[PDB]
Amino acid sequence: QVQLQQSDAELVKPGASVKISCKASGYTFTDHAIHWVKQKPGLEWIGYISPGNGDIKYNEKFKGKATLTADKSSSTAYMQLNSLTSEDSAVYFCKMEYLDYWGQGTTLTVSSGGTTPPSVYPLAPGSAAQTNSVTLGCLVKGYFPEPVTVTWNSGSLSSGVHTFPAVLQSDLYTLSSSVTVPSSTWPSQSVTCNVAHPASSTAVDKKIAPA
Amino acid sequence: DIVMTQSQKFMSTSLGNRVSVTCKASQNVGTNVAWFQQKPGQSPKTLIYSASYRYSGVPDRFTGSGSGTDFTLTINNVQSEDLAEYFCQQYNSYPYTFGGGTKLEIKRADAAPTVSIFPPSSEQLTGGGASVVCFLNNFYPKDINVKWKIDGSERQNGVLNSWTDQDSKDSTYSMSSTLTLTKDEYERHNSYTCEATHKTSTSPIVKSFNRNE
Ligand SMILES: CN(C)C(=O)c1ccccc1NC(=O)OCc1ccc(C(=O)O)cc1
Repeated sequence: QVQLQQSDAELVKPGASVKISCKASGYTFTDHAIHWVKQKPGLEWIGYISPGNGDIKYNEKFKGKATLTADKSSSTAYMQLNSLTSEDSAVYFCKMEYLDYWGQGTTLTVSSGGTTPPSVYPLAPGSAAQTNSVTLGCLVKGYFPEPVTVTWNSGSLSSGVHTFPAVLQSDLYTLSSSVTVPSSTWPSQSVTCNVAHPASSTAVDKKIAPA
Repeated sequence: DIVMTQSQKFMSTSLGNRVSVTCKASQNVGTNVAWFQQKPGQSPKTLIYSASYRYSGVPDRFTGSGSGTDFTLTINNVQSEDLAEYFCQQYNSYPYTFGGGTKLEIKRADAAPTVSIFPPSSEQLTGGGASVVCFLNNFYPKDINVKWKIDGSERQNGVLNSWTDQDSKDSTYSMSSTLTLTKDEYERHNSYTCEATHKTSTSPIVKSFNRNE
């Protein structure tokens, strides 16, 4: 049971550096190389490190950008990215050589833009709408960076949920989420969207109240 | 450096049928080609290595072929869990390089969208903005056209659209359309309509409200 655990998402300013980790466990760290890959919304190979013998190799394209190291004591591989620009915003994965074990990815956002929590607005049907089902929603407006996580009734409403990809404008993201429930359960029972934005360490709950 | 080309961005298949994805190398890469599967937000998963060898634990429904410059991934008896993006990669020489990906699409019976319209919330109006939202949910096929009409006239300025990935359970698509106005602008008109054109109806699907109500 090999596990590769990467570090959390990072938002950094242009021109800074970042050091992403990949903590390996469940095998002998010095017997396998670790490779790094970049994926921008395709995939590029960055390089590898072989902790056992210290062999490091880079894709020439990444040789003045990336620096790979490994700490044998903690079974952790590191990738430092220097002189960051928006072109470095991407998801980065580590992967064991030959074997199908990958980290979960680390999303890097390189931007000058301020971290902004979302404003969350309830979407209730108009006063004069209406059959056996009703659709409600939440407009999650004005946040940065990505992502947010949306749930309904803390997760207890799972079916009938559509959370749309966010759209970027003026350094802020907006998305919406819809949920469809039986009419016998709303408004007579509560329905609430829960919006977490990790980058600002906030979670906001908005109850959908009839209008 | 070697260019790996996947000329099909999408490939559509019914569940239970066979689909093949192609990949071309710009120069010889021998049999040092792998294939990967990737679902949204997840790492890739190895399917094939050495062009034709199945990675351990991968269903025997997956096969690979080719040598030199022309490679194919074949999936027999396609299953719902195969909905994913598929990538080839060469590792014959450094730097390793990947194809651009092919997304599978699953065929299903036509389904009409469920359309819902929402006035701006009271909360939003307090800060001076007014977003009107329309959801067009659980439809197939994926092509759909949405028009906003304000007191009868079409409006595009201020409209932002977003589309979900194909649903992994029911193979439908959903869309949101959001028309953002100022509060003053919003309050100068009455009828707001989201109108969808989809092959499931010869007549547009219309949802509306009148602000004045
Ligand atoms: C060995 N290899 C090239 C890697 O680990 C690899 C590393 C980074 C990105 C993609 C990779 N590609 C990959 O893993 O392809 C699968 C694979 C598995 C086993 C072998 C082998 O045993 O020869 C070759 C390729």
